[PDB]
Amino acid sequence: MSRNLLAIVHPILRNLMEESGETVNMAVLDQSDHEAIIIDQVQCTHLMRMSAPIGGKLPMHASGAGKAFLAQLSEEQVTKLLHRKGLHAYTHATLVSPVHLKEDLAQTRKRGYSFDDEEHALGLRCLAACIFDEHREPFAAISISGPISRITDDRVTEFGAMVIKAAKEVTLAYGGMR
Amino acid sequence: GHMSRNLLAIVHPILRNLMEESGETVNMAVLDQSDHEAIIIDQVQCTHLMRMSAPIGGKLPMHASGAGKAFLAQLSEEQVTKKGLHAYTHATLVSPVHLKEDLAQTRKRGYSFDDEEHALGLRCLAACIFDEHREPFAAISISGPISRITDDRVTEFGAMVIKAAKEVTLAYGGMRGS
Repeated sequence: MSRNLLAIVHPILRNLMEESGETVNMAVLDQSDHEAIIIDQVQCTHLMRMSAPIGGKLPMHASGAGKAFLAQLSEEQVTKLLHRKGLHAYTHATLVSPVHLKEDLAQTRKRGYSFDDEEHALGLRCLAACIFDEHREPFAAISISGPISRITDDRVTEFGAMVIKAAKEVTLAYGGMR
Repeated sequence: GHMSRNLLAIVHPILRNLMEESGETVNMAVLDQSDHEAIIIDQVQCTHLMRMSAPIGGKLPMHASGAGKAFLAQLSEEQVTKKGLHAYTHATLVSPVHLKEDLAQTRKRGYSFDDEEHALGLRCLAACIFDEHREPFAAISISGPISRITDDRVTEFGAMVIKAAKEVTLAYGGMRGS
């Protein structure tokens, strides 16, 4: 993430907010703890909504942005990170088993989006996809984050499609200007 | 009754203490006497990712919010009986029989209760604040997701907002015109 890049990304976020009806975030990876740090955001206008602050951190194993990044790493890499960092249980849905988490990451790669299903906070869902540089390194993720009351089970795939398309547009934007 | 920044400053700790105890966003709204609306004039947000975050200057509908119905409950049955009510949700009380019965109950329990009548997944509990002439001018509400404001919590939350509104009433009486 750059600055004239940040400037192109921003209207992509605004349009995604409008299209999804939910708050949208972009985050970069903390290489120390593998938390995702929120560096930009466009909130929706719903009274009830996701409103984490800029510079706020989303958990490695338990957020959309966290798991989107984690999904890009190898089996061993993730085995080592889990061995180090542990799997704090935020909620009763948090994936605190390595086999369960690893399965979820495999599925994340297969479908093109991560899905936080009240793993970070009760009532909270997020869908996220990474943004890639010329080395296929994930250098950013976009997430759509909102209440289970609106991000309903029948909408998850549709929401996943929307975040895929958004993350794609930024990857292409970076490709074009770099 | 008249709220100034100075008075908001004086009562702020009560709102902050209420956000802390309830873990939810606390709002203070005033009744516009000309246009019969409830206008948010202060707020202490909770730190949850997912929370209620209406803007300052935001309006909460009369028939369909905690603050609104807390104001309506202060009126005589004739005053309420005396034009089409918007349905925000399937739960919005648009039938005058139903509305009046809810206001009846509000007066008996000491607090209003918006149960997804304004927005799906949003609950609020509120009670009025009174000036030196015992006239209702403001209301304090606790507002948050049905995920956290669960059925086992509604009465307890009601009690918290009665006690808070009373403390605002007391503080106002002593600091009137500040």
